[PDB]
Amino acid sequence: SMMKWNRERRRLQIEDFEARIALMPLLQAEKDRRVLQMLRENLEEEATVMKDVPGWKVGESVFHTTRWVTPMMGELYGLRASEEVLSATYGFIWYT
Amino acid sequence: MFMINILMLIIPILLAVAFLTLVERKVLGYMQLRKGPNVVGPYGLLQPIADAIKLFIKEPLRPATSSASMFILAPIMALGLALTMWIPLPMPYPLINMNLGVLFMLAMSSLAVYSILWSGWASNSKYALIGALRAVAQTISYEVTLAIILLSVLLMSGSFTLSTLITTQEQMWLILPAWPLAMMWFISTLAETNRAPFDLTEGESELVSGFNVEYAAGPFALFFMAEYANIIMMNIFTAILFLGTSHNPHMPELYTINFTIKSLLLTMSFLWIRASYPRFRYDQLMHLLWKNFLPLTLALCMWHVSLPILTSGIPPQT
Amino acid sequence: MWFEVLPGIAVMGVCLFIPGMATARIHRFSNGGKEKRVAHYPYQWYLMERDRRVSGVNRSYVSKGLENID
Amino acid sequence: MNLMLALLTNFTLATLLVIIAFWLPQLNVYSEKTSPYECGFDPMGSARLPFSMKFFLVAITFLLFDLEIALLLPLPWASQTANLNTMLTMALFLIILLAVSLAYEWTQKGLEWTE
Amino acid sequence: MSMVYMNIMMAFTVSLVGLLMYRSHLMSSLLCLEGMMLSLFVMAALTILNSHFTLASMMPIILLVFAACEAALGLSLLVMVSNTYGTDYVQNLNLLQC
Amino acid sequence: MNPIIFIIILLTIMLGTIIVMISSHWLLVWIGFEMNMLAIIPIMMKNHNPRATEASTKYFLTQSTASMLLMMAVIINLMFSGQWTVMKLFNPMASMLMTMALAMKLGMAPFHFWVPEVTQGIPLSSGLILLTWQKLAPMSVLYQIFPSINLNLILTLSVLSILIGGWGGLNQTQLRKIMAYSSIAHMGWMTAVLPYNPTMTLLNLIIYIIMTSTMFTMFMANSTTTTLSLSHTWNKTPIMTVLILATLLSMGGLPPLSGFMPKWMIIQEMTKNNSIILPTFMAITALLNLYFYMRLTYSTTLTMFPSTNNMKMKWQFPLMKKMTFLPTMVVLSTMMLPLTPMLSVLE
Amino acid sequence: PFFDVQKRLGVDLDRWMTIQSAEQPHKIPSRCHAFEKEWIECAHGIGSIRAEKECKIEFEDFRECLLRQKTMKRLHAIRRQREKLIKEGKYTPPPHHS
Amino acid sequence: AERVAAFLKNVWAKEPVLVASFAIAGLAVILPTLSPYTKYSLMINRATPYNYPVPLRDDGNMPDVPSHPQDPQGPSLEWLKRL
Amino acid sequence: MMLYIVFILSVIFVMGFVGFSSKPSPIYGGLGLIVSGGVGCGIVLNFGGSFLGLMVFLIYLGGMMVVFGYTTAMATEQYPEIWLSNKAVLGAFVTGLLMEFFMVYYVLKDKEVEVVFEFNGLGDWVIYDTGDSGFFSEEAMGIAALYSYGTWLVIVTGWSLLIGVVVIMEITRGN
Repeated sequence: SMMKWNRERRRLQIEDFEARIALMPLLQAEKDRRVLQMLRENLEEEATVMKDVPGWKVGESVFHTTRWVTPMMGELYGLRASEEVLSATYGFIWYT
Repeated sequence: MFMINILMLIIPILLAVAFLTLVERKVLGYMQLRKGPNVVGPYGLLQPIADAIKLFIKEPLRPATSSASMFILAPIMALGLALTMWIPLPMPYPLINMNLGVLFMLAMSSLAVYSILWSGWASNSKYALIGALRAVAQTISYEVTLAIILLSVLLMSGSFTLSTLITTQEQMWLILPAWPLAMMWFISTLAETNRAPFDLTEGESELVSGFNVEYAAGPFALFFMAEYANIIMMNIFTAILFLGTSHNPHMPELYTINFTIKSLLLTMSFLWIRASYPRFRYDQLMHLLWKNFLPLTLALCMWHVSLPILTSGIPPQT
Repeated sequence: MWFEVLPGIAVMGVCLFIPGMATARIHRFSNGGKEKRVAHYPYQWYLMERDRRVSGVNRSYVSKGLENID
Repeated sequence: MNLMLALLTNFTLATLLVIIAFWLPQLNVYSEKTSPYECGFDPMGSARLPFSMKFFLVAITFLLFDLEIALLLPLPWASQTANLNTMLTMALFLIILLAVSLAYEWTQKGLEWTE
Repeated sequence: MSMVYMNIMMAFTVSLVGLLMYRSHLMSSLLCLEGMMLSLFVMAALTILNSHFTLASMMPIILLVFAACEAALGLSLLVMVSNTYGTDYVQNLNLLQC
Repeated sequence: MNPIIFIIILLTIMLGTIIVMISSHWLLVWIGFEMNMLAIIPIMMKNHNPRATEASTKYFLTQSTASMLLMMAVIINLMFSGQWTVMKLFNPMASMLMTMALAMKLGMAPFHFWVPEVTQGIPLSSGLILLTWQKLAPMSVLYQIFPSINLNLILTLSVLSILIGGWGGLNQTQLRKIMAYSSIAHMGWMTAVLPYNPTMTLLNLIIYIIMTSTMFTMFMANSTTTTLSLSHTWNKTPIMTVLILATLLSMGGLPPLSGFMPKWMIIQEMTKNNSIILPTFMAITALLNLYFYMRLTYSTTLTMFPSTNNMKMKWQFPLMKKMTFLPTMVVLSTMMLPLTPMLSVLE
Repeated sequence: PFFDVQKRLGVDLDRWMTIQSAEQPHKIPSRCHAFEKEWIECAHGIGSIRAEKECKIEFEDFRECLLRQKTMKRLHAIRRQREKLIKEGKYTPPPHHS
Repeated sequence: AERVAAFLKNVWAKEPVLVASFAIAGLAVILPTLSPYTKYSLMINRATPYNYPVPLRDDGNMPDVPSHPQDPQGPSLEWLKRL
Repeated sequence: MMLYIVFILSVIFVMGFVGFSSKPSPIYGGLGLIVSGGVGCGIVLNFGGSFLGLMVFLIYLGGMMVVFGYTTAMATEQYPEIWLSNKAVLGAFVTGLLMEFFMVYYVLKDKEVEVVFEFNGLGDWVIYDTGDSGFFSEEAMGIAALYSYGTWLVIVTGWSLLIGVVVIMEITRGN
């Protein structure tokens, strides 16, 4: 009984993972827009905040390479409220 | 709304513990041709309240030459862990839904041994320390079989989520393909809870004083409540683990009624067993573990690692 | 007689029934009549957080169907 | 947050019951009242409980079996791999090696209490 | 680095100094020895989990397994010392080089 | 113990050292040290006496403290490099932690106090493993991380080891404590040449192991552990006294004996690097080693100490001890100088 | 490896957990996979002496991804000036930063 | 054999727990090497999609790779539905 | 204020270490090490390691540390035992706490402190990964690889544990 029921559960899991693969292109596409939008929302505020400091280059990278480097949590939410940062940092870990 | 849920889980646990003492005294009484409490309130329904008030208005003695800090910590540690082992249980929805719930219940039950060790250590009583070392030796020894047996069953379930055991047993109870593990799990819970015939701690006739000997009044009550909250929790675990209940998302209360009746029957089996058999010697319940169960449990652990593979019946991961 | 133990068993049974009834009814109360979403893996969290931002309100149990599409 | 709140409410209730279990009752303590129970007779000797070797071995034996259990816990997740032959060989290696340890203690009189 | 790494590395240094300054109890020195493993376990997991070094997630377990085994060895010697002099005091271990 | 268990434990000592050598992962190197420490305690606690238990607690406490320091180096290396490969360390702090951890395992000054006392409490057979075999695993790691070791740290530990080893041995009458301080002194030479030519580290290690193994075996043959106990050997096995003289002279570095080969080669490599003061100091200071080696020769070979009457009964029984490889080793430790250019095999 | 038995016998004992960029289960990448892939390729076969000089740029980026030292200093600079103009009131948070 | 009919019956009368332990342990090691269904265990594990099936760039000479998921080319899980 | 849970746990982690590192009587050294072991599980959980965090509670606390207290109770006896331990522990605690206070003070004020290494006071959350959409736990998937990738580790790790049983019986047999 367990053998047949477990094999059915594997067929169900494949069905649930197929649904994920059907949506990953859409979720991936809108993640990139969200991430790039938040970086430009920090580049603009960087220009206004850092304008009298001498030698500052707004949007200067910290890497020698020009390759795209995935930002860390700090770069994205550098200028944002605590509530929207806690969920983006400890939202999953603390969810029951 | 969550803080209300915690109270809806904590208060009824203590009440169930309160009336489990009445049920034990009456079930054993009838198995002994007696009646049991039937004077304090109709059918003894007020006996638990009389005992609770009695204990907490009684003198809380602690010997002067005894570590106060560890003397007080043990009842706190014992009762705090007893209630903590209830938050991940699905009934059918758990208060706190953990991805590793089965593994969280092993960890919490492995800290409860400290309450026994601290109880007899902070008493400066030679007899009390003897009980603690024996009680600790018994407790940790039978944890080995709990962990290995539990791992063996989870090789048919797929994960450590307590709610996935409900999905595993949707077609059939796990007791049918795992009755050898159910037999050894049930007795391992009797010895883990220090119940008969594994209760030499309470067996003063054995010339041994229990670690809960130098405790009176309320602090004795806290040790008692934790012990009886573990009996119910272990039997709740023994039901969710080997006697699965079908979960209908639209009528959750149907699950809870059946799941509660199974919990009571397994919890009333402890009273039944306590009334029928003599005690083990301390060395006989160590051989029962190190020479009978563990050789068999390791054999069955191997079988349940390869049985899902040779039958092509490996459970999912998610 | 033996049926004088049932009154004590009944009280114990009712006490053990409340924890599962309270949790089941409370979750539906706090989640718009549905089960509380379960998220054991980051993919489920991403969708749950997506539903919180695809709701106008800052709640994940408010589901917007085709009526919200263009 | 929910878990950190559940643990706090569990131990606060336990702590509250102890403080009201110590400060509510009427107390009157004298020298014989606050002595260890013993068994009704005066204590024999002024030394603590002597050490027992058999109790140390069982505790150590539990630890070494407990550690090997720490390696067997991830079996449910390991049986999801494509290399089942290697996983099955390694899982049965640990359990057998865990059984060989049990046999060694058994035959060398490690499990006996008949000092 | 990060604020957390300061305290974890600060916790290792505290236990190393504790392990190098014996008071009288050999048991107390072993506790500081097992405090050093705990900080190593936390530091190892922090680096591994943060960097998503997937195959290194088993190293902290291996570190924990062997350290516990050497903890068992340490207690065995501590026990045998007690049976000789009746106490785990370290000032009784001065027969050699004296 | 049971003979089969004794074999199992010995293979675990060897297995641990081999794992440290064939490994490419810092975790496996740490595991080999832990496995090595596990299997060595039972052979030290085999006679079951108070002194042996003390020699094990002191050995356990030092090595365990060294394993943790060696572990903190590995993790600090992981944080700054992100890999576990056994090569140079990518952070100065890890280098200092690992160098000292390996200095504690080897027993180099000022982390040297445990070597004399541990070797005195444990039987002769275990002392041979303690002073010869246990040196291999730490030397393998130093051989691989040497282009990350602070040059002043390793050289400072080398000079102090020669001084402490030479000075400490002058005031000894116990054979197990003379070999302990001698071991400290030779560790200085091996580490002093490590930054310049690591091949000479292996050469001095090989010759040291051969010479030390010859000494312990000849002490075990007559079951001698004190200077006076060894001074009776002329009246039981006179040949064994000549071999001790030949080996003790070699360990002193006196030509034409083999023990001069490593001292000779190290002085060459250090001189090539325009280092003249340090080799001269090391060479001159090594005369302290020769002095307390010479005293044993006076009391063993070159003079006849007072015997005892009961010795008249030992002449009737032969030597039944194994004395394994002793004919071979005592020839490698005394008659190999002409084969000096064979050291290139170690490259 | 002191004794390169693994290379002689063509056996992989512990080389699989040496670096982050190797084959991980389920093809899970690490945070700094790309940077390590550039530093290992730059320094391959040129010995460590040339690597410390002729691959310094690659190892600078890879170190930055591991510890984020230069990224946090810049963010610290942003949060200093930004907080400076909160009492010397000239800057106000935008609606999407609240 | 008598040592087979006397050793087996003697232990079965004095150590029944151990006899069952070695029987169950023995079957764990042996049956997987003989069971016909062990090969289906690997294929189900290898047919469960955890990662995204990253597409290939069609160079024009890959007739074995489907262009659309519903095309009749590529792996088929028909063996699993029957199973 | 809750966004600094890891740093707050790390402070309690250090203070617990100053508890048993000052070496009070072995009874309260274990209590200090138990408390810091639990907080150590708190830090690991908040970085996404649940199996590793739980393994601390199950093995380090319910295992190794239970044996320490078990042995301490019977293999050790208490002589004038108290935190008031001949002024060596009292002055060890203040030095440890005072050292921690200044370090925390200069990291929460200057947001940076240079002691051996360079430390940053922005917050432990600033280094976390942005996120993924994965249907599995990476830490769990990396430990289940022990039986697929780490055959060598299992062989030596299993052998060491087996020998540890053999070694301990020899040491403690006494003859």
